[PDB]
Amino acid sequence: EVQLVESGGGLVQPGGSLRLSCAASGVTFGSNRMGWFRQAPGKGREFVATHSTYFNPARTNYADSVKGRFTISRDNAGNSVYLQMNSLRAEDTAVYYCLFDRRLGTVVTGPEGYWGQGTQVTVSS
Amino acid sequence: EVQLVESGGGLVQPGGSLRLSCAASGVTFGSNRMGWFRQAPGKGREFVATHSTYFNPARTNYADSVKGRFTISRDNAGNSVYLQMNSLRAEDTAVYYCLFDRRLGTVVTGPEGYWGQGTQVTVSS
Amino acid sequence: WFGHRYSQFMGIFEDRAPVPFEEVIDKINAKGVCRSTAKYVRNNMETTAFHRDDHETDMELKPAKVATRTSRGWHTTDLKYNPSRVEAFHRYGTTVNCIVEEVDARSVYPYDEFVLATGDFVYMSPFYGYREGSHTEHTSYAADRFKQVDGFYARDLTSPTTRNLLTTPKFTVAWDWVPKRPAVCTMTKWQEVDEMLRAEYGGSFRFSSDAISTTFTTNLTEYSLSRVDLGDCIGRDAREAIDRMFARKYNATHIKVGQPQYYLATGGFLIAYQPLLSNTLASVERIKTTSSIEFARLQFTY
Amino acid sequence: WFGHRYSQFMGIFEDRAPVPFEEVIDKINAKGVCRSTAKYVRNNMETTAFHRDDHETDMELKPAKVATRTSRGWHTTDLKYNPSRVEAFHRYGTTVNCIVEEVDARSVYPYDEFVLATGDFVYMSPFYGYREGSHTEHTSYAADR
Amino acid sequence: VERIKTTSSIEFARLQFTY
Amino acid sequence: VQRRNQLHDLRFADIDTVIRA
Repeated sequence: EVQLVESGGGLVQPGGSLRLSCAASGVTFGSNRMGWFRQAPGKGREFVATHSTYFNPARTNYADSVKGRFTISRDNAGNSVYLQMNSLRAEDTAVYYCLFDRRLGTVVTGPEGYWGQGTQVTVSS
Repeated sequence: EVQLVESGGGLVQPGGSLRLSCAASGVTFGSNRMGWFRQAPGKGREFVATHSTYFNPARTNYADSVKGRFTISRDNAGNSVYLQMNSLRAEDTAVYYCLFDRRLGTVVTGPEGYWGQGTQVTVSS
Repeated sequence: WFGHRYSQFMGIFEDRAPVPFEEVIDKINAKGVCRSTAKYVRNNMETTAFHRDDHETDMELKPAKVATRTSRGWHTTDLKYNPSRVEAFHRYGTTVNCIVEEVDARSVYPYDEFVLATGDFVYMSPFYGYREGSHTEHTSYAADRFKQVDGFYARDLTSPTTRNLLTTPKFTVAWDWVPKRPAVCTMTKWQEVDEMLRAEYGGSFRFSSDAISTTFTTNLTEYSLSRVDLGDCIGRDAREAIDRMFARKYNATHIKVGQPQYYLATGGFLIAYQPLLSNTLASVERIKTTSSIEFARLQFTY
Repeated sequence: WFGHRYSQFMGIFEDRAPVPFEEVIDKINAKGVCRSTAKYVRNNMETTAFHRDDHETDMELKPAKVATRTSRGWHTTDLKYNPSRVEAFHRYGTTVNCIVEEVDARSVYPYDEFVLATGDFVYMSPFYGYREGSHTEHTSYAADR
Repeated sequence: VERIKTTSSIEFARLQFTY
Repeated sequence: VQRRNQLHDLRFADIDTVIRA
């Protein structure tokens, strides 16, 4: 049973930076995957990034579009995941969702996972 | 159950040579004793030689009369025993029987062993 | 390791090495002695150990110290040999103790393996051999590990036996080969009933014994003993008990009628029944048996 | 130890090392292979053993020799490696055999632990997990295990 | 001096009582 | 348990091969 609290989104001009945070509370004490998905207007919720503590060192995965611009990390002691986005192009306008999940891989999720309420990110010139 | 097929006997002159062969088929795997006995006219079936794979190197036993003149050996794959008789004499005229059994001695033998049909060996001028 | 004023075991490697067939025959059974050396295959390597790290000698087997409720045992050495003290050195010492132990061995159906009292498993049929189809019994081992000697005379550490000697990686186990069929049986004799009354009713036979208060229920059709796997005890035990009970209670007043008949009663009970007559009137399978006879006793009482 | 005419085992250290989660996921379940090395924590020490004292390689898992009334097993090596002969020296040899065994597991009430067919106890509930309150099931082990 | 051996089954005596 | 455990070398090992050098 996991609660997820996002923060740090909003309005951005292209080329700017934005750091979203997601704090996880509850049953989070084992190895897990925490990541970010996004839903664009009139588009499905697609994989953005994941950070997995199933492996040591932790394994980070990114979507093709966001590689080199987006960086996913975690705080010390875990339970909080950060997405630092640099060089936000216009394609990045979406509602980003924080995921806490006991899985591996990138794109496949399930009903057993925990999604956040969603943080809006708009990139307009 | 073991089938024994003998070969190589016949008539020979004093001082000649003769090689008897005995091929064993059936349940012959494992350590066993293969040898030659002989039965003279009106005389009992007495021990001649044995070759035992119960020991490695294999142990060969001979009767007192045939020692130094008779040599017992086996096939490369086992399952066949050869008696090279050299320097034959009148005492060697007998029906020689091939024995395959599971015994350890030389002369005792038993009803559970397997005998050949018997090959005639005659030494005369 | 020999420190100053103390010695400490850095390690103690312990192993069980089988006694080869050749030693069992030529040394132990022939003279009651073992070699002080152990040459054997361990971890895919031929390893040789010398008792006290000394030259190979013949050592007498002597009775082990008696323990209550244990079988007979013999051994050659009583002390562990440790290397003599040299200060500030690691030193090694070898002890070889030849042990011979009489043990009980137990095998359950289908008798493709057996156990020894020491807890060791032998993954071979007790009835494995070369004769009478015993070569088709189960063996897990290579041919060179098994030996069978006919005309074997045991020497205590009159009559010969057929001696099975199997060399496992840890020990050599020897026993007497016997044919399987006369030895084992999937059924065992439970009750001898000198007065069993048979009644026919409703297409069923009821066999009632007043002595044990029991009514068995069978079908009218006989049970052929050929359907029993390894059931050779049934006929022989049935015939001796039947004749013994006859030659004791009816040898004067009754005559046997026919030969013994076999029936399968509910509860999985095999009944061997000899009918009598008063003079005044005149895919083989295993039968499963219930643990409770109480149903048949309730039947009798009711 | 290599004597002049004989070889003798001075000692044979035998150990069972767990296969780490990452190797189970990335090698065994992904490719049916095992690492030839065993890196594990024993006696409060991280110990590393190399098969045949050689470099790390991926070794294919193959079916184990069949035995009656026995479940399925797989392994990588069936020979023990021993050091080559050098006279008058103690030498060491390492064998690493990666073994996978399907086993039956049994648990009695109150199901706070279970056993394996090998006789090994596992001091954790079979129903331990993170979901539907199964995190309150018994565990004797640390979270990282 | 010896040890008394006891049957695991009391149902013979219960059949006796009922009968 | 004993019957399973004492089959370990027969399943996963080789008890007959002798390697020289």
